[PDB]
Amino acid sequence: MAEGEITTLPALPEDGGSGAFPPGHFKDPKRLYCKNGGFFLRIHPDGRVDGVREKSDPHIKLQLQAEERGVVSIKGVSANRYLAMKEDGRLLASKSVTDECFFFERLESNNYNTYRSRKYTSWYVALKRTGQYKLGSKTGPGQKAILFLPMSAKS
Repeated sequence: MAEGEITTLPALPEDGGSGAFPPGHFKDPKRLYCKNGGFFLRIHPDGRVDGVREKSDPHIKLQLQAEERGVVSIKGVSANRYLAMKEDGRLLASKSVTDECFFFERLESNNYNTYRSRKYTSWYVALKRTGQYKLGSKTGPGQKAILFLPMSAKS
Protein backbone atom coordinates (compact mmCIF):
# COMPACT_ATOMS: atom_id res chain seq x y z
CA MET A 1 0.00 0.00 0.00
CA ALA A 2 2.88 2.40 0.76
CA GLU A 3 3.91 1.81 -2.88
CA GLY A 4 4.80 5.46 -3.56
CA GLU A 5 6.74 8.41 -2.08
CA ILE A 6 5.11 10.07 0.96
CA THR A 7 1.59 11.39 1.66
CA THR A 8 -1.12 10.82 -0.97
CA LEU A 9 0.30 12.15 -4.25
CA PRO A 10 -2.95 12.27 -6.33
CA ALA A 11 -4.19 15.79 -5.51
CA LEU A 12 -4.18 19.40 -6.77
CA PRO A 13 -3.89 21.76 -3.78
CA GLU A 14 -3.90 25.53 -4.43
CA ASP A 15 -6.00 25.41 -7.61
CA GLY A 16 -4.52 28.87 -8.25
CA GLY A 17 -5.17 31.76 -5.84
CA SER A 18 -3.61 34.27 -8.26
CA GLY A 19 0.03 33.10 -8.23
CA ALA A 20 1.83 30.54 -10.44
CA PHE A 21 4.91 32.19 -11.96
CA PRO A 22 6.15 34.30 -9.01
CA PRO A 23 7.60 32.62 -5.89
CA GLY A 24 4.88 30.73 -3.97
CA HIS A 25 5.48 27.00 -4.54
CA PHE A 26 9.29 26.67 -4.69
CA LYS A 27 9.49 25.91 -0.95
CA ASP A 28 9.23 22.10 -1.33
CA PRO A 29 11.10 19.84 -3.80
CA LYS A 30 9.33 18.90 -7.06
CA ARG A 31 9.34 15.59 -8.98
CA LEU A 32 10.04 16.15 -12.70
CA TYR A 33 7.69 13.69 -14.44
CA CYS A 34 8.16 13.60 -18.23
CA LYS A 35 4.98 12.95 -20.25
CA ASN A 36 6.91 11.40 -23.17
CA GLY A 37 7.10 7.69 -22.26
CA GLY A 38 6.14 8.59 -18.68
CA PHE A 39 9.63 8.83 -17.12
CA PHE A 40 10.91 10.73 -14.07
CA LEU A 41 14.26 12.58 -14.17
CA ARG A 42 16.97 11.37 -11.76
CA ILE A 43 20.49 12.76 -11.27
CA HIS A 44 22.81 9.83 -10.45
CA PRO A 45 25.53 10.54 -7.83
CA ASP A 46 28.08 10.09 -10.64
CA GLY A 47 26.55 13.24 -12.18
CA ARG A 48 25.30 11.15 -15.12
CA VAL A 49 21.79 12.51 -15.79
CA ASP A 50 19.17 9.89 -16.72
CA GLY A 51 15.55 8.92 -15.99
CA VAL A 52 13.73 6.03 -14.28
CA ARG A 53 10.09 4.95 -13.84
CA GLU A 54 10.63 4.11 -10.15
CA LYS A 55 8.81 7.16 -8.73
CA SER A 56 9.90 5.97 -5.27
CA ASP A 57 13.62 6.55 -5.97
CA PRO A 58 14.41 9.04 -3.13
CA HIS A 59 16.93 10.50 -5.60
CA ILE A 60 14.25 12.08 -7.83
CA LYS A 61 13.82 14.66 -5.05
CA LEU A 62 15.40 17.61 -6.88
CA GLN A 63 15.49 20.94 -5.00
CA LEU A 64 14.44 23.66 -7.46
CA GLN A 65 14.80 27.38 -6.66
CA ALA A 66 13.67 30.61 -8.37
CA GLU A 67 16.22 33.26 -9.42
CA GLU A 68 15.98 36.66 -11.14
CA ARG A 69 12.82 36.40 -13.26
CA GLY A 70 11.83 33.37 -15.37
CA VAL A 71 15.09 31.60 -14.44
CA VAL A 72 15.26 28.68 -11.98
CA SER A 73 18.26 27.08 -10.23
CA ILE A 74 17.99 23.27 -10.13
CA LYS A 75 19.81 21.33 -7.38
CA GLY A 76 20.04 17.63 -6.45
CA VAL A 77 19.23 16.64 -2.85
CA SER A 78 20.84 13.19 -2.50
CA ALA A 79 23.25 13.73 -5.42
CA ASN A 80 24.10 17.09 -3.81
CA ARG A 81 25.07 18.44 -7.25
CA TYR A 82 23.72 21.16 -9.57
CA LEU A 83 22.59 20.15 -13.08
CA ALA A 84 24.81 21.58 -15.84
CA MET A 85 24.76 21.27 -19.65
CA LYS A 86 27.96 20.88 -21.70
CA GLU A 87 28.86 22.58 -25.00
CA ASP A 88 28.65 19.47 -27.21
CA GLY A 89 25.38 18.21 -25.65
CA ARG A 90 26.55 15.89 -22.84
CA LEU A 91 24.40 16.67 -19.78
CA LEU A 92 26.02 16.10 -16.37
CA ALA A 93 25.90 17.37 -12.75
CA SER A 94 28.59 19.01 -10.60
CA LYS A 95 29.18 20.20 -7.01
CA SER A 96 29.80 23.85 -7.96
CA VAL A 97 27.02 25.77 -9.75
CA THR A 98 28.37 27.55 -12.86
CA ASP A 99 26.58 29.97 -15.22
CA GLU A 100 25.84 26.83 -17.26
CA CYS A 101 23.23 25.51 -14.78
CA PHE A 102 20.23 27.79 -15.41
CA PHE A 103 17.20 26.81 -17.52
CA PHE A 104 14.50 29.19 -18.82
CA GLU A 105 11.16 27.62 -17.83
CA ARG A 106 8.67 28.64 -20.55
CA LEU A 107 5.25 27.54 -19.27
CA GLU A 108 2.75 27.03 -22.12
CA SER A 109 -1.06 27.09 -21.93
CA ASN A 110 -1.18 23.27 -21.92
CA ASN A 111 -0.35 23.16 -18.18
CA TYR A 112 2.95 21.64 -19.38
CA ASN A 113 6.41 23.26 -19.24
CA THR A 114 9.58 23.42 -21.39
CA TYR A 115 13.08 23.81 -19.92
CA ARG A 116 15.20 25.65 -22.52
CA SER A 117 18.99 25.79 -22.07
CA ARG A 118 20.45 29.26 -21.38
CA LYS A 119 24.08 29.08 -22.55
CA TYR A 120 22.50 27.42 -25.61
CA THR A 121 18.91 28.57 -26.25
CA SER A 122 19.24 26.52 -29.47
CA TRP A 123 18.30 23.31 -27.61
CA TYR A 124 16.05 22.08 -24.76
CA VAL A 125 16.27 19.40 -22.04
CA ALA A 126 14.44 16.23 -23.12
CA LEU A 127 14.88 12.51 -22.36
CA LYS A 128 14.47 9.66 -24.88
CA ARG A 129 12.16 6.71 -24.07
CA THR A 130 14.42 4.38 -22.04
CA GLY A 131 15.48 6.80 -19.29
CA GLN A 132 18.51 7.97 -21.31
CA TYR A 133 19.42 11.65 -21.83
CA LYS A 134 18.86 12.78 -25.43
CA LEU A 135 21.90 14.66 -26.77
CA GLY A 136 21.37 18.45 -26.65
CA SER A 137 21.84 18.43 -30.45
CA LYS A 138 19.11 15.86 -31.21
CA THR A 139 16.68 17.85 -29.04
CA GLY A 140 14.39 20.44 -30.66
CA PRO A 141 10.78 21.32 -31.52
CA GLY A 142 8.42 18.61 -32.82
CA GLN A 143 9.36 16.19 -30.01
CA LYS A 144 6.95 16.34 -27.05
CA ALA A 145 9.86 15.39 -24.76
CA ILE A 146 9.90 19.09 -23.84
CA LEU A 147 6.49 18.81 -22.12
CA PHE A 148 7.39 18.38 -18.43
CA LEU A 149 4.90 18.15 -15.53
CA PRO A 150 6.73 18.98 -12.28
CA MET A 151 4.46 17.89 -9.40
CA SER A 152 5.02 19.88 -6.19
CA ALA A 153 5.45 17.59 -3.16
CA LYS A 154 3.10 19.67 -0.97
CA SER A 155 0.55 17.26 0.55
